[PDB]
Amino acid sequence: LLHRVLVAEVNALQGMAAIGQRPLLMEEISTVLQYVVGRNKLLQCLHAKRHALESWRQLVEIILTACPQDLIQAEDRQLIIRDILQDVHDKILDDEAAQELMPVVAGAVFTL
Amino acid sequence: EEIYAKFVSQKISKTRWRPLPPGSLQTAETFATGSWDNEENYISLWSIGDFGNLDSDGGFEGDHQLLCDIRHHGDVMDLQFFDQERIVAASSTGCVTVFLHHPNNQTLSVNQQWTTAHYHTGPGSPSYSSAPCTGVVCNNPEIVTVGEDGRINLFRADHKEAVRTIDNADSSTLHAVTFLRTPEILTVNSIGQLKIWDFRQQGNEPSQILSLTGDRVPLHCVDRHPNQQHVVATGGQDGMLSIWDVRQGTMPVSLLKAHEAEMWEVHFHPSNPEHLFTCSEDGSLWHWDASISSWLSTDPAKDRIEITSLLPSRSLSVNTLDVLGPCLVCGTDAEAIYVTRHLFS
Amino acid sequence: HSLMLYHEHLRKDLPSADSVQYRHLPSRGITQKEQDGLIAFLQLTSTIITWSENARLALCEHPQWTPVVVILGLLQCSIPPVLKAELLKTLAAFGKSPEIAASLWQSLEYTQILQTVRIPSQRQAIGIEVELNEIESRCEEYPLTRAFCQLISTLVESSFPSNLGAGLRPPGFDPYLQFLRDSVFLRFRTRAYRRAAEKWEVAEVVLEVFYKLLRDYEPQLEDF
Amino acid sequence: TLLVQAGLFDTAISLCQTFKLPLTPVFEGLAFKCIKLQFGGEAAQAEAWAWLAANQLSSVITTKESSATDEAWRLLSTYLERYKVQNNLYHHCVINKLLSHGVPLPNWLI
Repeated sequence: LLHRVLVAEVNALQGMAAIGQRPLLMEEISTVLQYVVGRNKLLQCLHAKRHALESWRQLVEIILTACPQDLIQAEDRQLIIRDILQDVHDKILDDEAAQELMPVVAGAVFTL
Repeated sequence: EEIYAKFVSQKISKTRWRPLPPGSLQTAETFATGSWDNEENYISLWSIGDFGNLDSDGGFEGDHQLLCDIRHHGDVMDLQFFDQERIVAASSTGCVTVFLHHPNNQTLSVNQQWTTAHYHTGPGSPSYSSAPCTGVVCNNPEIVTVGEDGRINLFRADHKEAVRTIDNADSSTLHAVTFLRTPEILTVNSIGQLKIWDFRQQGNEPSQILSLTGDRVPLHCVDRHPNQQHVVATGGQDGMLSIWDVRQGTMPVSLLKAHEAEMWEVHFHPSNPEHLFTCSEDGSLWHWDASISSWLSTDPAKDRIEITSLLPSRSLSVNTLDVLGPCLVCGTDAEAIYVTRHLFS
Repeated sequence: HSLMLYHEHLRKDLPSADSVQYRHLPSRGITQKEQDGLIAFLQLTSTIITWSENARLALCEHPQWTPVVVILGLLQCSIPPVLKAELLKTLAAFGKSPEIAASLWQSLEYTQILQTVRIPSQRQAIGIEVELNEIESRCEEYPLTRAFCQLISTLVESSFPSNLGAGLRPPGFDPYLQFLRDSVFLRFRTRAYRRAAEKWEVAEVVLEVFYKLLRDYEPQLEDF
Repeated sequence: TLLVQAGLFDTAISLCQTFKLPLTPVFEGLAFKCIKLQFGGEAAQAEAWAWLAANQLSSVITTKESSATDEAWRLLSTYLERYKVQNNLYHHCVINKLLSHGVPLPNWLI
């Protein structure tokens, strides 16, 4: 749709000058479309990382809320939660870390 | 579904549907009929009654309503629409008449008339004798007709005279006629032959002849497949149905028994032409389904034609039928008409 | 020059009506040796222009060969439907270049090889709507209509002018779709066929045109 | 005929002037480039500047409403006003070339 719309304007520009600039207008349409393919990869990656973290959080919280207390003892259950908390924190205390994950991460740290 | 019979207190020789507007989505709403063997014969326009409704006071408005009439002269031997307001009819008087409907008035009128289109001759004076005009076929703005005089005429809906006449195209009666192509027609006769004529040829003699083998079965009716200009169907004096490919010798390709009598009309379905319909002096009306085009198989014990009597009884003679979309109509000597809105339910 | 000479001769024996008496045999009909030689050269031409862009342009541009006008002119003449089919295939290979196609659409509409402009006094149609129903539907073989469907099948992908037929009729495509739908397609199961395969060879080249016409059309509010 | 196909029309006219040749193919071929433009998508309008700039139109400032289709009509008008000595043949040629392609005649050409 974006390609159809930008090409429609590069048809609507009725002039001298536009019809000398038309190659460069199609070339700048090519960089805009490549950036938008990048934007579409970014949104699908930020979905997939977050959907995986939500699936992982769902698995951890069933191990904690629904499995019997006589299948993970009072010390190993504590070590597992102490270690999971420290690993779940560092991946969000690093400054490259995607902010879309923070509502899942704090949502896990609360249950932990 | 069930079939809505109506007495009209005249014998019906012919029935025809009003042609639908090209690219409409209507069913066949209106039909025309012609009558025979009265003290007074007529041509009439009818609507199909609406079986879908009752209003508060409980009246049955579902009758096949008469829109308008006009009186004829002679018997209505054959009948066809010419456009969406005009009709053409033949006569026992040898007359051919074009009529016009008036939707703003609900009346019929004459539009043009050829009072001496068909006539028998005699030795040396123009005291002509009446020859029944037997069949009519239209190719607007052009028209063709046949009769007991063995004459073929070509007429026009802008011209008063004949455009061409061919006297004695047979020494016997010619019964029916159809267009293979716009200058090229086919006729049937008292001998059991199909004669083909080209109005481009400057002689009066036939361009081709077909027949049965030797023994004479008069051929009363003819039609030609809507999307095969070479496939023809004819009906006999015996109740046989003959399918022909006019390119492949002198004989029919397929020969079927359809009635215990004289078969008065045969028609291919105008949109579904692997379907066929026939009526007769045996008092029955039939549908035929066959879905090479199945009509041209030389072994109907391998390839199918599956065959249905549309009337639940035998009446006095069924002279005529017409079929348009899901609608079918027929006309009889029992002073009656039969109609359905649906043939596929 | 041979195509121009056949056009020049065939268009001159035309039957002036008053001449009703004993003609001899017209010793000006193309014999099979020239027909099958013209078919071989049309098929050579059609292969060359099917591939080379340069060879479509540098034949259509030629002011003394003018091949589109000569070929459409021969298609109006009483030549056999097989020679008309290889002439139509030569146009179907020319019509790949969109400059050729845009001029060919106007030239087809002007030459009435399908009659889009049906006159109110006229009984017989003219063009391929007669030749299909009055020649191919006698032979039980369909080379002319299949070559016409193939001509339209190129000329949809090089596109059609929106003003096609303007001033002569309402503008647009549907008169060609009426022929392909209501005279070819709805009539492909009725017809008889000497080639039991050609019942399907006709179905391929019509459903291809309908597929292209629905592939590239996107609905807009003006359609309504 | 080659210069006319390239669209080098004023050098084709200069060659017709050094060899007495008729300008009729120049007027028909320029009209046929105008017909290709009048039904032309935007590539045929990008193609047009490259031959319009060869026909020395350098005295027109590029106002931003100047359609390539109509500088070709303007060049054809200028040639039909520049070459007056035989002007029947060159109007007859251009109009026959437009009408054989169904193109309505410009208000200035009539």
